[PDB]
Amino acid sequence: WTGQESLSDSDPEMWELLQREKDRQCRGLELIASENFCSRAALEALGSCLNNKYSEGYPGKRYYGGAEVVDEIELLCQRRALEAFDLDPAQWGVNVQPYSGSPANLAVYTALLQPHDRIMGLDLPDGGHLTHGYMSDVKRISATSIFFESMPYKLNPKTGLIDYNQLALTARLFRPRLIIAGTSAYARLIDYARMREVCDEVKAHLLADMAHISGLVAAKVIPSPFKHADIVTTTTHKTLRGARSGLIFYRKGVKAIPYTFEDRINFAVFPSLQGGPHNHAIAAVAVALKQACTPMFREYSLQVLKNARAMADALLERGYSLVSGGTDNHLVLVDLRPKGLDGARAERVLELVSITANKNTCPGDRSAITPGGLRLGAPALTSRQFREDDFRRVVDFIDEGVNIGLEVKSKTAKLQDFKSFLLKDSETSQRLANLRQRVEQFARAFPMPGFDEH
Amino acid sequence: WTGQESLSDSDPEMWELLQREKDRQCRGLELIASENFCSRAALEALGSCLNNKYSEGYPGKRYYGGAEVVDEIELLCQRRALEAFDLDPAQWGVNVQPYSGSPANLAVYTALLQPHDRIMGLDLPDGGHLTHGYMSDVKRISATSIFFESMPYKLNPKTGLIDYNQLALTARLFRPRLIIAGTSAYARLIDYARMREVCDEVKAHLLADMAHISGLVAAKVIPSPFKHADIVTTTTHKTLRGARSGLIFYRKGVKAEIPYTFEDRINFAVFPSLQGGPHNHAIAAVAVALKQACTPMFREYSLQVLKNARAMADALLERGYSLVSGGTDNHLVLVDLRPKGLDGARAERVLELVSITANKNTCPGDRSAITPGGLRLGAPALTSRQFREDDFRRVVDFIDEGVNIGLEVKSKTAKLQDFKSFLLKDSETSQRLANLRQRVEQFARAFPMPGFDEH
Amino acid sequence: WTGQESLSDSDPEMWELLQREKDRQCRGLELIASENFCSRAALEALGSCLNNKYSEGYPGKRYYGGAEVVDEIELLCQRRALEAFDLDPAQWGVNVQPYSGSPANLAVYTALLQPHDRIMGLDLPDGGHLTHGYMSDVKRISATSIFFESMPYKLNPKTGLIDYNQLALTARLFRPRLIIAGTSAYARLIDYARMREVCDEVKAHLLADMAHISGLVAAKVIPSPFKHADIVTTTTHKTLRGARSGLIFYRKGVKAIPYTFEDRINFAVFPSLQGGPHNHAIAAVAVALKQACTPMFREYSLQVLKNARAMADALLERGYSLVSGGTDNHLVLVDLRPKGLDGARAERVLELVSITANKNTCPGDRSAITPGGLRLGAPALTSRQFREDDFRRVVDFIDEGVNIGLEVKSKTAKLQDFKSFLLKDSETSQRLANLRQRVEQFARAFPMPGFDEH
Amino acid sequence: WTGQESLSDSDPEMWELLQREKDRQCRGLELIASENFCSRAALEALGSCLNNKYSEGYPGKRYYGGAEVVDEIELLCQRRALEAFDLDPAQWGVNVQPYSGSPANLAVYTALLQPHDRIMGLDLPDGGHLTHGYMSDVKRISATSIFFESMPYKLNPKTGLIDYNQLALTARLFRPRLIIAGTSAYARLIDYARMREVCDEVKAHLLADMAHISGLVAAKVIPSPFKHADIVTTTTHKTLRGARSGLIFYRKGVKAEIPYTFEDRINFAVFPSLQGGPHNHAIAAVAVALKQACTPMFREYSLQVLKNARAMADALLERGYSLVSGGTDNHLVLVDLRPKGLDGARAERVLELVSITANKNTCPGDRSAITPGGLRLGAPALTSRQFREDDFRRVVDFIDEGVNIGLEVKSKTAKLQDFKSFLLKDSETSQRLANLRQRVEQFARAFPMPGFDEH
Ligand SMILES: [Cl-]
Ligand SMILES: [Cl-]
Ligand SMILES: [Cl-]
Ligand SMILES: [Cl-]
Repeated sequence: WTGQESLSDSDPEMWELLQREKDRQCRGLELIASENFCSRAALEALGSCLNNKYSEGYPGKRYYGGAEVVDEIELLCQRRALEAFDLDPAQWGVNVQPYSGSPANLAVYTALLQPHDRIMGLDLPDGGHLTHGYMSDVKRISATSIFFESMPYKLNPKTGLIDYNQLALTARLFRPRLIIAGTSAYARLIDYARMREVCDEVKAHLLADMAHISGLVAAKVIPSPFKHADIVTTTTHKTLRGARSGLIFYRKGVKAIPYTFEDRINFAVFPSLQGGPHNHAIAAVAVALKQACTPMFREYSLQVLKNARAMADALLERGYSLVSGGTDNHLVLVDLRPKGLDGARAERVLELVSITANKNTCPGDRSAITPGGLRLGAPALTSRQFREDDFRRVVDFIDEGVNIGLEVKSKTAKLQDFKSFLLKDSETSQRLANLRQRVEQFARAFPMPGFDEH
Repeated sequence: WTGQESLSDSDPEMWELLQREKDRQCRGLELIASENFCSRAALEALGSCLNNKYSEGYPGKRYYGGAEVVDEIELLCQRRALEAFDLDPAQWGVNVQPYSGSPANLAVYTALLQPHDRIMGLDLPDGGHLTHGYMSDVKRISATSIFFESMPYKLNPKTGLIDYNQLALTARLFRPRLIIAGTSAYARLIDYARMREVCDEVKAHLLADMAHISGLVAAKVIPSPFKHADIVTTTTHKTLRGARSGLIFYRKGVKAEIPYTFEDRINFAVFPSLQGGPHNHAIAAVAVALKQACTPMFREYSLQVLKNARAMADALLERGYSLVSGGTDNHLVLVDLRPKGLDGARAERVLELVSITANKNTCPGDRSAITPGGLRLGAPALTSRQFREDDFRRVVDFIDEGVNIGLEVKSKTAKLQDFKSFLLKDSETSQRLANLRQRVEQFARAFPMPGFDEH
Repeated sequence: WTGQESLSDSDPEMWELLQREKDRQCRGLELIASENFCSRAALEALGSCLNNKYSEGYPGKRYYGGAEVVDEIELLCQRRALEAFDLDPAQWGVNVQPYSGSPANLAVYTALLQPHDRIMGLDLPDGGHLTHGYMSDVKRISATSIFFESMPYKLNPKTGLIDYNQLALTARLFRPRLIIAGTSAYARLIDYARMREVCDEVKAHLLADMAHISGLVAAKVIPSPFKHADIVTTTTHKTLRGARSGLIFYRKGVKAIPYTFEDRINFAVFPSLQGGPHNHAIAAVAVALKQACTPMFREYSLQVLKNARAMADALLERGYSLVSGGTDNHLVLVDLRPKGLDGARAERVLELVSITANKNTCPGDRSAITPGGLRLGAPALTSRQFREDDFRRVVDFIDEGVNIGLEVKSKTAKLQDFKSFLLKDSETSQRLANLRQRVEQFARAFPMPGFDEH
Repeated sequence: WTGQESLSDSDPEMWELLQREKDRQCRGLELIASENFCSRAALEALGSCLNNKYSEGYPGKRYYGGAEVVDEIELLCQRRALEAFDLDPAQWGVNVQPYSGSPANLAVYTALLQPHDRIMGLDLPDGGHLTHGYMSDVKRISATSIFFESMPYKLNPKTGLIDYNQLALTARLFRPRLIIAGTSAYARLIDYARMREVCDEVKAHLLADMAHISGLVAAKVIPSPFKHADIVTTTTHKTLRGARSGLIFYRKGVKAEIPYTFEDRINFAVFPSLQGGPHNHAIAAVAVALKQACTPMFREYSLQVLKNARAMADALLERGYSLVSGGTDNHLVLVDLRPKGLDGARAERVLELVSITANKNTCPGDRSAITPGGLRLGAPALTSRQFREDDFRRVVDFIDEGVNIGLEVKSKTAKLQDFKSFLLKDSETSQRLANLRQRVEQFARAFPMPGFDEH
């Protein structure tokens, strides 16, 4: 044993599973708005010898020695992160050590707030994320609502947009210390200027969680939250198309009276919350951040917006309802209730024909078992060089699946009868098998980033 | 742009940096007890298309669809995790989603305890970890000391061992809800049975943090904490020689009928309470390493780790060095440099300049954290490069030369900053370091190195 | 020394001060809505040998022995408390050990809530009490907002009433565990039925803090909060006209599923929060509770309502504005801004002519230094057998003081110039001295409960 | 109805109950160390028109008006409070508004500490008070253990004294922000200087809860805790012989320039944080009692309290009784009945049936709280009735008879419930108790009694 044997030689069982997942990604239409396909260059840095280095601390302030190369990689990732978003190093710093997006948010809360301090974020069924302080009527679900006190702001159910007026009213009474401007399922742009006004009035910090839109912000195809936010967190996957990791952007310099974010943010990441950094992920992120500075990436992000708009119009022209009427970013929210179907049924039918989407709560749903919506995303297929006409062909495949689900629904009662009818009824299976073959044959023809077999 | 270009072609600046780190790992004597060299097979799974899949939830209970392959990989990693430690699936479950060791411990605290509940762990200067509840006299350092109430237990400075008597005394007064059995700088075995007795008396859960010794436990070369602990956390790197990730083991079944209620709370704390999407590429890399830990090869490796640590301990004693607790029973050695006339901060800097990486360590008794009087040395990393006993005796020879160079510089300098600058400024000293570095690097480059050839 | 010497013989310095305070109470017009004059019978029980008994625990469950007489007194106080409010002993219990009203509320929070649990109460400038969870924008002021998380509900600024709609909206988002229905400066009745609906929807307990109106509730001259509340707290002074102490009423029996308030409420009072009971206060309360069961007390409470209505109409007929337009209880809220004066100036002028009231925040005040209102109360002077015509004569004296303050205001700049002008200007002093003599000569003619000289 | 009717005329049921309690206090031997008999002068101020005045705030800084007389009374009570304990107004301030001793301690915690801050006090079975942070193994009892984090320190069972060594050991690990020096069942003096040394080392505030001994401190018959403590709380009843209320003393001025920041935080915690309107009738009654504590009469009383406690201690030792810590230095005596063959719960019930009120007390070593092995006896109450040494020797004679009656009943009964019923059922036993009660009540009625004549 030398430790230099290949995976295919030493673990055939695992190598086979890697190839099955690689084939599943190539043969299907990936429409989940949070997925993307990472480049081979970043994956090569992710599976590197940088996994073997413990570098607790920060560049120039390490606990162990022998960090001369790791220091340059982390400093390079910091520079490339500031360059990717056109930030002045005198006004902004960045922490590149968060393991993921959720650790990045919890580090910001730990740095700036005492336990049980108050935060406000968009409610989960309204498009927010779990780490924005989600708790039910019975249980504290997210740790952000356990160690801190959260109260959500909601959507205007008539416009499908954030109710900035009700947010301002409740913020005066709740007196939050930090407000989160960021979404996971929201097809419109956030009025960061209005969020800044609410934060300035109640004297709260403005955290921008741009995880879903970070790539579009880097390519300057949508307004940047850095103009108004005190803290900016993001994932490095999603629309940034990198390895799974997290980033924290914080203001530094003079506030009015200097800013005090830097020492607190860094101390919260380490030694408060995390252990040894994952230098292999940090390097893979630095690879992806460099790609985000090229004209290629701006062209890709522009195509993401165009492909999402094309998918929205193609759905409208076939008589589908869209939450908020349309889209201004990378995703679309489809209300299937006017068509007589729900998201739980559509998600299962589309999955059986190699089309991956996720059900989504719509403004008006009182049942979480069968949400009335569906969330569709452009960034993944756009990375396979999909164009507007390609996404209209995707809408054609989706409509076939929806129509099949409508006929299965009229022949079944509850959701369990619906799911089994798709597998048992040999007439529906043959119809699903034919649609799947046309989907997979169409999807396989496009290129795929990364390695060839895994 | 296809995303299929190589790193060397598309990002030469990063490709050069990866190669310099690979050269640094090959040419140096890595003696930090926390490190190991991961196999190429695990690294290939780490940098794969599994990075592209969101699979929030657990096998069979996923938020999104298209997780049929990911469900198999996570279930396979769970099966291999129980096999590697010889656990009965009817009595033990495992969660393979923690991002690292620190998230694994934090997930256990949030699962079992309310905010401000009481925790006891070994004090940090005594050999505990940050995530075991470290506070200073002026500030709460670890988040485990912010969201929860911690009180440390200490070593007996006479013997260098954990004072189990004083632990039982203070646990009766403090009444902790959870006691942590686990260390980062400790050369002896933990009396898990005595820890169990104390936990049973005060009705506390026993958490075993075996991150440093998990590889030795898998090879069954030291007693297993699974015989006494309620919860077992570990890193997947360190002595398990895998990719960086974490694991949580928990009992299930009948407790006394009276059942164990760990499974649902542990899994819920990881997701959706604390973490987001799992890192399936890391999970697969862990599954590869766990398979390797079941082979006879890994048992010979862990046995060699113990032999190499004992040989390094004996060779240090032959040269008039003193060891905390007088020796070692595991993978590391704690050296007390105070009788020799040097400190840990000075020796650490001298050894680093000759490509010998170690870390200074606090000794039982002192309190100066700027100039600790000790040094921590580990065997797992070099043993993975097929070092043997005679090779580690050779390593002590180089260390002995470095300590003597540091002793000469100490008598010519006053402060620590003057000591560090003298190693770079003095031309005679820099020449003695350069020749020692060349002999060290020539010695280290001859041994094999796991992973890829150039990155 | 035997310990049987009188106060006048052993401490002449203290006996003189007791007589000065007794004279000050007889010669002035006491209009503070929270004051009253306790009967001699209750004061005789208050200064009794019951001060000498430690009786930690509850009747039949004491820590020490020799509590046979104290057990009967506490049990008698419990019975008389239930009889004073017409409560079924099978549906209600009472704890008579709280030292005051504020300890009674904190005991309820400690019994029913974990630390940092959420409560809602009427905001302090809107008429609520400090113990209802008051915190400013800079500091947590009340301990109820330190150990627990409070968010206030407010008044509708246009009607001067509680905004029950905004309360229902914010309660759904804040998710409180306990809502407080009770006021310290509010001239209208509380819609306890609507409060019960809001509590039933968000699954919160309804606490009624009837300290100001407890006497009126016992005499059945206003609706009782016991029909809708889960917990009822009150002071024993104020309109109950007893010694200073507190009471906690709690539901017992079957809820739907038995109630679990009794064991938790009692345990919170002792041994959690308080030490040895004050048996001298408990007996003085039992004396006052017996008086509240007589037709005399119902006649007194009816006169309190009539005297407050008479003071309101007399103020209206002289061109004064009243918050919420009038009154339905024992107090009136006077808005002095339409008359060109504030509460800080009126309070000082009235105090100089032996008329005691307190300034009060009005709906619309942005300055707490000079509140625009004044709180006037009927229960104190009604205990001296004041009638409707007597209170109209009180309004005559107040109007003279207000008119004097208006002339001093036009001759001064800030509040400090106003206060000194009343003492320095020998023309204003002579005018204040003449009004004071007419006030004191009028007030001295009425009887006074309690002892004759102290 | 004028409100000027007497209690005997308007409420005969309550007037009869007051007279029965007055007769019970006159005819019994009150030996509960917590009690005293308040003078008539203080009781007259307690039941006065000061009950009618709302004066939220502090002198000069009141919410309402018409407080010119109330301001003088509160300021006079503050002046007399500093005079009674010989304090310099430049170095010490006092707050006279706490409703009782427990609110006084809670106000200090909320003033100086954040929620969940750490507190150390003497454990309840060891002689501490509930408000010092008492928890059980199953529940948080005191609110000081709910809003704050408490860990007890214990007695040395060998000597019955506070283990100052173990306190210093555990305080270094626990790191409390405040340490409480004060007891409810402790017969020896507290080494406040040693407590100060421990607080200085861990940077904690020293709170002296002198509620039981405040009268002895005012008369300067025992060392004063004001020489070492940062904050001093006390009840105004107990040995101060006043009405039931509380006091908070705090240092002011220069700490090391570095000033003391206690005054504004202490006053703010009392109002508006915790309490509402002050009880001015109680404040005036306290002011009367504080004036009495400055006279030579009160010094002779406190000296007689010490002599009477020593005489009761010597008389108990003459009759083969054992005392916790071997004696007493203050106002109370702790008797260990375990060598005598009885327990505290049985003796307490027998003594109560013959008009001798005491309370059972936990002894150092045992854990049965249902049947404690000890008894707490106090001298202040009977000393206020002009008892002398020979009178307390007579009191021990009655106690000795009761303990022997309880011993005979113990050999005829099995359980505690059978023991209690046998004292009422057995005709021979009830007759022996009735004759002992008549001799006790005849002895007690002959002594004077402070307060009013009939209520
Ligand atoms: Cl997402
Ligand atoms: Cl480590
Ligand atoms: Cl009030
Ligand atoms: Cl006591």
